[PDB]
Formats: sequence, structure tokens, C-alpha cells
Amino acid sequence: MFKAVLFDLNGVITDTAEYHFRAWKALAEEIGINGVDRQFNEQLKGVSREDSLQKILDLADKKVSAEEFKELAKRKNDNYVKMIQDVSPADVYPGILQLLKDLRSNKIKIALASASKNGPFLLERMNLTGYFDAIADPAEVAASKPAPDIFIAAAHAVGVAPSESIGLEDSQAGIQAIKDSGALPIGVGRPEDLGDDIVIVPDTSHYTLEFLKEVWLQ
Ligand SMILES: O=P(O)(O)OC[C@H]1O[C@@H](O)[C@H](O)[C@@H](O)[C@@H]1O
Ligand code: ALF
Ligand SMILES: [Mg+2]
Ligand SMILES: [Mg+2]
Ligand code: NA
Repeated sequence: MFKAVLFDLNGVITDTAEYHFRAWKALAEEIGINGVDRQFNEQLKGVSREDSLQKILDLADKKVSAEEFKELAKRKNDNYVKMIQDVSPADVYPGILQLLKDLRSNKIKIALASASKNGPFLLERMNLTGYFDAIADPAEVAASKPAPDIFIAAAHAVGVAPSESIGLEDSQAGIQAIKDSGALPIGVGRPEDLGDDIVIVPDTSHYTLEFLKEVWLQ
């Protein structure tokens, strides 16, 4: 049976993918780039802060100075950090708290495989930190999503092979990262966005321990 579950945070544990989208869209429009809509944002989910900005600049073939690049990423993060101050345990997505409880009861390791440097703060806001056996530090990996490194690091941090792990993701980049780590992906969202070749559930209430074991077995 699987021995760890490797969690993405934004769009899996809580609805903060929505806030990343709103903040990036606001930033893009400030610099005169209007193409950051929900469809384009599927290319931004899972991607690091700097890679997100670069993808936005690329969309418009725009070049900025190194100084302006750093300022823009900082501006977006400062705004996003303000947006999330009132996140609370009430914001935890359906099913997720009970999943964490059930995993712990069954001695299955729990690791965070998030790209977000705001991850630890968000787990604290939601009173979830105590459920996690490890948080992979995204500043320490040599390569970010869709590279598998963050999922490999998360598995290794809890003493489990990726091949004995399930990864939970809402993003195209993250699904690819899980695939290339050796872990089994289960996505949450639309197959139109995430593909028809892995198990995809429509909402996080489907993430029960009962449902994960069967995927591993099949
Ligand atoms: O800017 P942060 O908080 O470090 O987050 C990095 C990335 O974290 C990922 O989890 C999100 O899906 C991305 O949208 C985000 O860019
Ligand atoms: F949405 Al994440 F790492 F939390 F890609
Ligand atoms: Mg996500
Ligand atoms: Mg703890
Ligand atoms: Na708290």
C-alpha cells in the first residue's frame, strides 16, 4: 500500500490558486499585458514566482530590466501576502482535514510538495502544520515544477520512495512533476485542463483515504 501522500497546496488544500491568479492578473495589467485570463492561468499554476512572471512577460514579448523584474515579483508577492492574511481553518477545502486525520491514523506519511514560499504561513493560518511530517523547502531544490525535484524531496523528507507515494495536484505542471518523480498522480479539476490519462476528481471531497487506496491498487 502507498506509504506517503505528497500534497500540493494552492488549489488542493485551499482556494489560493484563485488568489495567485487574481494577483498575477493585476500585476500583468499594471504593466500593460492583458492576456492573463483563466485559460492562460492554467500555464501559471504550479510554476514558481519568477517563472510565472517570465511566462507573463513572454506572452507579450516584453523585456524589463533585472531591477524591474525583481520589483514586479516583489510587488505581486506583497499584494498576495496581504490577500491571504485572513485565511483561516474555515478555508480548508472539503475533505482535506479528514484525509489528513485518516492518513495519520493509518501511519501514512504526509509531506508538502509546494512551490510556494508562503506555504508554511498558510498551513499555520489553517491550523494544519501539525498534520505534516515534512514541508519540502522550494528554495532548496535545484529545479522547480514541472521538474520532479520538489516531489522527490518531499518523499525523501519522510523516508519514503516516490514510487511508494501518491501526489495530489491541481496543475498541469504539477501533474508532470509527479509523473516524472515516480509517484502516482491524482489530479483535482477538469480533464479538459489536466488530461485524460490520469485519475482526475472533480472536487477535493473525492480525496478520501477510501478512494486513494483503490487508485494505488488499480
Ligand atoms: O509566490 P509563491 O507563494 O512562492 O508561490 C509559488 C507558486 O506556488 C504554486 O503552488 C502555485 O500554484 C503558483 O501559482 C505559485 O506561483
Ligand atoms: F499550487 Al502549488 F506548489 F502549492 F503548485
Ligand atoms: Mg496547485
Ligand atoms: Mg509539527
Ligand atoms: Na493558526
